[PDB]
Amino acid sequence: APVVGIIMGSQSDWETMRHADALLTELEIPHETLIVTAHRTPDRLADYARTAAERGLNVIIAGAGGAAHLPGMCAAWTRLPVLGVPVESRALKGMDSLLSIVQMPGGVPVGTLAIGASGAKNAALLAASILALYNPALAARLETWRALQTASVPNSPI
Amino acid sequence: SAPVVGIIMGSQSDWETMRHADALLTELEIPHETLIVTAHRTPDRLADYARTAAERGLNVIIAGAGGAAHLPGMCAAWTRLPVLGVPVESRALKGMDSLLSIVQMPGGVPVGTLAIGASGAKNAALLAASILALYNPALAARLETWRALQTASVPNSPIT
Amino acid sequence: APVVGIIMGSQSDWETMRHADALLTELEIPHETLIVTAHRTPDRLADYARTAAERGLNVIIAGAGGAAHLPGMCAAWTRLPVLGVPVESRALKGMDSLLSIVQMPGGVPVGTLAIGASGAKNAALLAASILALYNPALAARLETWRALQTASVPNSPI
Amino acid sequence: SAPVVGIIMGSQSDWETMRHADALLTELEIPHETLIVTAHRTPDRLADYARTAAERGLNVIIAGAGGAAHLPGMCAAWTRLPVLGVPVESRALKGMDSLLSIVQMPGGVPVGTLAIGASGAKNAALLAASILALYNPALAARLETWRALQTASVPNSPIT
Amino acid sequence: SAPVVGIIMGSQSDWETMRHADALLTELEIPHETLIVTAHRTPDRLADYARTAAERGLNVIIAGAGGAAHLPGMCAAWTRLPVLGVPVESRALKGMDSLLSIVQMPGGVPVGTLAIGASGAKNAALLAASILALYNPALAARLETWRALQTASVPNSPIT
Amino acid sequence: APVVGIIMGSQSDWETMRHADALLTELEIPHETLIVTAHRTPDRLADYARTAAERGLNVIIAGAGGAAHLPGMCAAWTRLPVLGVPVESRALKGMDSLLSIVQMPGGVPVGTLAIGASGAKNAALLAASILALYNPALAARLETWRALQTASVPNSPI
Amino acid sequence: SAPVVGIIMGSQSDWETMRHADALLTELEIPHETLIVTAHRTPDRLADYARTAAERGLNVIIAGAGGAAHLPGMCAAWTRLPVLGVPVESRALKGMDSLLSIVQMPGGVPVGTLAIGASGAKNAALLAASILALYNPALAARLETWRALQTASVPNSPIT
Amino acid sequence: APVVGIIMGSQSDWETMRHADALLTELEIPHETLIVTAHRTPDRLADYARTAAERGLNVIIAGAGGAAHLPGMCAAWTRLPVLGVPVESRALKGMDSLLSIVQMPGGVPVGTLAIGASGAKNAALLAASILALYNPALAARLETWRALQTASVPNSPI
Repeated sequence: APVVGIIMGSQSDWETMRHADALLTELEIPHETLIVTAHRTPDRLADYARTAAERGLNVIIAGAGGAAHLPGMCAAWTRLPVLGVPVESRALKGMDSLLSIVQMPGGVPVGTLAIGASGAKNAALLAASILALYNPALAARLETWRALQTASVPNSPI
Repeated sequence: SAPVVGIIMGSQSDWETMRHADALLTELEIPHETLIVTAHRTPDRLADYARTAAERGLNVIIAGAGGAAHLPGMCAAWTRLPVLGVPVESRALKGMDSLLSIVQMPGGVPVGTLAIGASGAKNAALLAASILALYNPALAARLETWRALQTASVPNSPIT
Repeated sequence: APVVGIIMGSQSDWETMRHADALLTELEIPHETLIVTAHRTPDRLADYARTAAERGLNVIIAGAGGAAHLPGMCAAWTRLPVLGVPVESRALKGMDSLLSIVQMPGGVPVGTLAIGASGAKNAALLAASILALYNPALAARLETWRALQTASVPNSPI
Repeated sequence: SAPVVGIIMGSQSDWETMRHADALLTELEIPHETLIVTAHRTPDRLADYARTAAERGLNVIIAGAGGAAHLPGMCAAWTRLPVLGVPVESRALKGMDSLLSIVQMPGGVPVGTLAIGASGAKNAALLAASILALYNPALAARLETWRALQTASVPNSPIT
Repeated sequence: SAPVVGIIMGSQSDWETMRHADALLTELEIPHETLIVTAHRTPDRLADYARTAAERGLNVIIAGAGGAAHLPGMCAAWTRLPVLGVPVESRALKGMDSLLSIVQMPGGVPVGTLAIGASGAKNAALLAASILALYNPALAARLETWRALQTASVPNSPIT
Repeated sequence: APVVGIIMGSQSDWETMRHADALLTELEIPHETLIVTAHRTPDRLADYARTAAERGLNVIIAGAGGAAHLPGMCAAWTRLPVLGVPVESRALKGMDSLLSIVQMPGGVPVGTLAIGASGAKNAALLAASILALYNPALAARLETWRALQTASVPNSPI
Repeated sequence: SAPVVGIIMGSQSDWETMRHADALLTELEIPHETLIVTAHRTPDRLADYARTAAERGLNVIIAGAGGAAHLPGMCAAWTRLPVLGVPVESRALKGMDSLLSIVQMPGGVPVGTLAIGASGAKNAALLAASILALYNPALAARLETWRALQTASVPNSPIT
Repeated sequence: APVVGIIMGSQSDWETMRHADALLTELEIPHETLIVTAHRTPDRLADYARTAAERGLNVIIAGAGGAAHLPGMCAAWTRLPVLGVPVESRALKGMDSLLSIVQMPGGVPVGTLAIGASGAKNAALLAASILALYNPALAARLETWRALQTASVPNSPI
């Protein structure tokens, strides 16, 4: 049963959000990966977010670009931690994505990651760090992952 | 006297801006309602408001919000009515976050966006009036008079 | 007889504004699609805007980029609703387009849509939503269009 | 004493900025007129002003506006005279909307743009003077004297 | 009563912002510590704090900084715990430098970033609470009550 | 003898400044086109600007990108009108170019045109409009040029 | 007591910022001169100052300017000495024009750029001190002591 | 023995930082070129910076992109002058790089150069100008380098 949900507004976002999916798979974290759009399927979004906790989800990772409302509206309907990935937009390079996700008024948080692929990977890692607080086997796998990241850095450029 | 325009905003702090929309609709004698609806703290209230707007007889919705401003966009997701968005000026980013959060809607769900701040609130009311005037001759006459007086009221030179 | 006018400053804008044209055609809304430039044909613009209402136009959709003055000057000469599409510019990616269209001082409104193709499509949809207020057959077609948009969203990425 | 420069602005609020252009033309003894012309509220007034400027004997137009600042650009569309644009500082976006709305003219219709705010108004007057000085020897002499005094007036060190 | 959240900031000037995180953790009865740790002036203090956080029993770190804001990112480099970052508003660039310095972490080392300023500090505390509530039923109940009261406290219309 | 000088900091700027050169040629305005860099040939710049008037130049058009100082420093050394063209830079797309040219403190003006090719063309046109004030034959050719620009705009997109 | 650092600025208004560089050099007992040199109003003064700096015994130049800030860059064009640039905060664009005008030097002519405003002025002095300390042991000792006291002066927690 | 250290966070930065390496080689300045990342090898960074002076380094040139912390954290651990090169990032074109490097609060300086290749070249030149203060042979070679830069500028575009 999934403990993280990865959701995104459209197929075009998958180029970005696949990096989150891959990282959860590497760390062997059960998850579901779905399309949910705030603007085109608002009722789907409401149902998804409001039932997330009772379905056993622990963390939601949401990616969107442009006027990016998916993470914020997800957080409006759930008490679960919601992590937001600004997807790079064509004209404004994800600056619109970033501001529309991170600038949540007080009371309804979205933990926001970097624009683009880096943010998708880091949303998965941040989700893993949250789950590791109460899953010792995963905490060990995450320690190994971070140790390998550090150890594998070369000493000089090629 | 049933409302044909709804003015909605996320907070009392938004009223400082949205009051200009309210005043202009009153000036033009357009029946309206003015409410607080917040996308993030009352999302079910927003869904209900937007999805029943047409059946309640609303023709246009004017929505104002600042920061990560999601109220206009989520309103438009739930209604076929035209939704006009007013970016409310934010403290740190001067409404640039408000503007981009509102205007940059992906294709399929429009929000007609006006200027940051009081100017945008006034123009949202005027744009709503222009829409209503298409099928209300008396209002069309009031609006043309309003625009004509605006033009006639412009002085020819500045006061030193 | 056209009830929406789509106008743009140059042939290069057509790559963007064709999305508005296509959407009005899909919804079977009679329209005209023309080149009118604020800076190179200002008298053409004045004549077009000031006679729009008496020609039977209900809404004008205007696209321009850079120092984008076409929507604002159109609105100066007509009481019809004017919708503005910021066309993506080469250097500043339509940020100049966006600010020069949306930041109208109070008294003369332009309802502004997103930079680029999305904005062109949405200007046509917003025009349709305006016309639907007093055209029941169109209102039904627009409802169908929005219902299909919502219903056709897949549940997961490929 | 017929004007050779026209200073135009959209509103009385612009005068706080454009007064610096007016003062500098007066200092240099350049005959000018100072008027309010708004692109959006008096578009026919603007068309008439711009299209008759050359025949009225104007040589240069200095135009100031803020926000979606269209006055300089639309002026240039209707005249062959050089048009200089002053971006007036706006409240929310600090004149960045003013600047981009003025300077980013597509090829074919120029506006020579100066700095945001009072500095730009002063420099628009000085640039106009530089243009006129090309075919007015007395003014050329006054302008060179003005620039020379500017340079000579710079102190060698700051006051603590 | 041992702390499970650490709130850290680079300077006393940051406290004006970070106090909102501290207040909210107290409201929700979450044991925490509040400290000054600066990335640039006490880098060894930061390394020691971050690398011992987990063994000291901390579950979440909330870090605030402005300008070239490196404290959250360098904290995350030294710990496996979730690190939440609060961009503190800077004088010249209004926290845009703070925001980009914090949120734009390269892949491999996450910082969950909140809004510029007081809103972000409040939300960092709430996000930390949401994380802790996953494995603390009493806190989960307090947090749901908190969110429910927030929603219920929203008025239906503005005060004119 | 040249009455307009077109100067630029490097060969890479020519892709942009060639549009100014072409326009002056079309209008049959005698000009010179040169490389002068503020940062690498500062003494060349000082000599060029300070002798411009006595050499018979009427207007200088200066293009530069990045920290773009060429127009401003030219204006510091001459009483002639100086027109500045922000050249599009690789990273910041000429926003650095634009701000470093247009934001001249009061006392030393640079008339600034748009980023890129449009600005180069318009600097040449603005120079022509200045010269036309006291050259009737050129004024007529410029009127013809502007009339053709206006007249040649098509009525609809292809 | 001959100066080894020159602090230059375009205007008296810049002194509010550049005074912080002056104070720090004095604290560290580094002989210096503090002058007004403007790129646009005294370009020959600037050329002479920069091109004679090395022969006059200067080792480092600290230059501050705002807006279209050309003083640091043009200084570096005329000298082989290291030139450090301080972006002075501008009214409209908050020093973003100052920053980009200074830091974005094309390859071949460097300006080492510091933060917008007072922080940058202080750091320009400290960076100059770091450069001089490479070949002055007494100053190297004073600078290490200065940095050590900075670190030791950081409190462990904020004052509520 | 190296007197300048060039460090960067990853292999992808080498495309940029190679310009610094080439310039130091041209001026015959002994240097070392290494990978050190603030976020993935923070202990490596601490050791590198804190021992730099005693190893005989005089200047450190550090390049990083995105949330770019490498130069600032290097400066935190050394009294040596640290020069920072903002590497161009994919989405925000190095504006994030630039602000996260240059906006150091008072007390810990980083001398910042332009975004990208230009900044890498100039960091090497600025390092050379620092070293030239107390190395006469290098000072002469740097004078020659700058003289050739100035002298080799063509008089007109091709």
